[PDB]
Amino acid sequence: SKNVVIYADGVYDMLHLGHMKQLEQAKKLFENTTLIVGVTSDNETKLFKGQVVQTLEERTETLKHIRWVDEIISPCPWVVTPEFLEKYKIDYVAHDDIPYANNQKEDIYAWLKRAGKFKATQRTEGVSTTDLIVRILKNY
Amino acid sequence: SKNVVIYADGVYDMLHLGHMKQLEQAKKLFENTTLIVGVTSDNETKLFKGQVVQTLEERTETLKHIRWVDEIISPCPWVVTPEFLEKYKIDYVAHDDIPYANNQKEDIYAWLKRAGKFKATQRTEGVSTTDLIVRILKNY
Ligand SMILES: C[N+](C)(C)CCOP(=O)([O-])OP(=O)(O)OC[C@H]1O[C@@H](n2ccc(N)nc2=O)[C@H](O)[C@@H]1O
Ligand SMILES: C[N+](C)(C)CCOP(=O)([O-])OP(=O)(O)OC[C@H]1O[C@@H](n2ccc(N)nc2=O)[C@H](O)[C@@H]1O
Repeated sequence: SKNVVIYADGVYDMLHLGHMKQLEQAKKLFENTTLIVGVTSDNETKLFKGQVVQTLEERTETLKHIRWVDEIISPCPWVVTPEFLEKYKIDYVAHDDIPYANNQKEDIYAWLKRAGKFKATQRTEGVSTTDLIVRILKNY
Repeated sequence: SKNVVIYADGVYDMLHLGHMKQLEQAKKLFENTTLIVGVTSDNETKLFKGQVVQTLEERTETLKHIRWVDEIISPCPWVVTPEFLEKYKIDYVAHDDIPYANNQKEDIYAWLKRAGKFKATQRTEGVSTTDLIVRILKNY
């Protein structure tokens, strides 16, 4: 079976079980794959989404320890472009199907879905690190 | 080159970059290895070391997402025994060389070092999750 290149981009801040299960999902979209993972720059993340906890260096080094990750682009661009897919020869982009707004686009993954190049992944809730301190705030 | 079986046991609570680098170290002790990772039971950990944050189920599922881990024993025994090595055909046990007391033994890894069956790993400090909330406690 031919090898399919999947691109999962994210902030991947303070990596937790939900991200791990997503990367596993992406990696496992086709029998034979290369999972490329893009990590967002500290500047852009703080500019578009909000406060990041770990630096690009820290978020990128952890991804290096995860079984499903084949290559990392660090830092990665914010909006996937068609020129970006040809450059890294990506066949599919993987992320959750919840639309992801920009400021000029409502979805940012829209064109990938219309082109067939979007493989939706699912989220794991309640397993975040912030959620675990909330759990620790049950011994006091 | 023959395959060497390495056994790294730990609590592995709230897995962080130090544990990842240790497991990478153990896995990479010999060109060809099987890394077995033992995870300590919730009861025993709370009984010998102290309060654990995540449950055995939670600590074990994360280890499943780490590139260097080949097999998991969950739960694992507290003190490595000679019968335990023959059972899982472990050639070497990996952990930091800091002696690890019991209540009746001063080191617990002592006999493995005297027998040559101990491969020391190094720690990574300052990268723990508790350390990262301390870092977050710099925006208020
Ligand atoms: C536009 N980008 C790509 C530059 C940034 C978008 O990336 P993000 O904002 O989705 O960042 P993120 O790190 O929260 O998500 C990374 C990946 O983990 C998945 N994720 C996140 C949290 C969670 N509980 N479960 C998951 O499966 C998200 O669906 C996403 O596919
Ligand atoms: C006697 N046991 C084996 C049952 C429990 C001993 O295991 P532990 O108490 O060392 O638990 P732990 O989870 O803190 O350590 C797991 C592994 O990660 C390594 N570790 C831990 C913290 C850190 N900053 N750097 C590391 O390299 C430790 O040396 C150990 O080799």
